[PDB]
Amino acid sequence: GSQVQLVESGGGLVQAGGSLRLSCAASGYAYTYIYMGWFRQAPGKEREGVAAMDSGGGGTLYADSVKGRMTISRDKGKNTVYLQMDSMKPEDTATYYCAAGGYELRDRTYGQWGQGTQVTVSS
Amino acid sequence: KETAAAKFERQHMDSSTSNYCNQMMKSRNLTKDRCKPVNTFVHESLADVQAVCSQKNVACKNGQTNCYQSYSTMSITDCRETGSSKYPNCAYKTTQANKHIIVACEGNPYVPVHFDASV
Repeated sequence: GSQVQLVESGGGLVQAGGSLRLSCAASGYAYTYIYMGWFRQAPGKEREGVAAMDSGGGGTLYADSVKGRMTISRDKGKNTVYLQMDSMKPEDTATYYCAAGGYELRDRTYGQWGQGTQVTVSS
Repeated sequence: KETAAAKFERQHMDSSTSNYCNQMMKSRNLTKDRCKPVNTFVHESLADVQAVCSQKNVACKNGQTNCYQSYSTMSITDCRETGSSKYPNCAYKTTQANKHIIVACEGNPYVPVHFDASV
C-alpha cells in the first residue's frame, strides 16, 4: 500500500458506566512512529488529546478528565495503539481518532490521522 | 499573524529562481533585530522539502518526536556568523553542503515549521 492508513476498530454504542476498547494499527509506514495517541471531538467541543504513548511504552500522558478511567497501551505490535475505557461517562461521547507521528498530546504535531470512530455513551 | 508555515519558508526556503549568506540573511529579516548566529537555507523545491514530513520520523535535537529526516541528502547553505560579525553589521561565512535535512512538522496540510538539523 503506497498510502499510510491508521485502521481503527472497537468503539460504538455503550451505556454510561460501561467499558469499551478502541484499537488502532498503522499500515503502509516502513518505520516506527515514535508517538501515537488517541484524540477525540465531543459535540460542542474542540478536538482534544485523550491519551498518548511512545514506542517504548513510556512518555504516557492523559487528558486530566479521563485519567484513572482510560488506559493506553502499544505493547501489541509495531505502530499499534489501544485504548481501554472503563466507567464511561456521557461526556465521553465523541468521535475518537487515532493519530501517529507527533509528540505528546499536541494535536498540531501529529501528521497521520484515522478516519474517526464514533463512541456514544447513552445516558 | 504570520503563520508558522510561512515563517519556515521565510527563514529556510530559498529554492533556486562566497557572498551568498550575507546577501540572504538580511533579506529574510534574520539580521534585522539581531544577528541570528546560524541559519540554513534549502535549495530544493518547496514540494520536495514539504514531502520530508511523510518520510522517516526521528527525534528532534531537543527531544520532541515530531521531526522527520529526508531519505536523500539535499542541497543546502549553512550561514554562520564570522568573528567580525557584530550587530548591526552582521556577517556570515557560507558553506555549501549536501546533507539529509531534519525538520519538525505541524498542521494540516502537515508541513515543516522548524529546521532542526542537517546530517
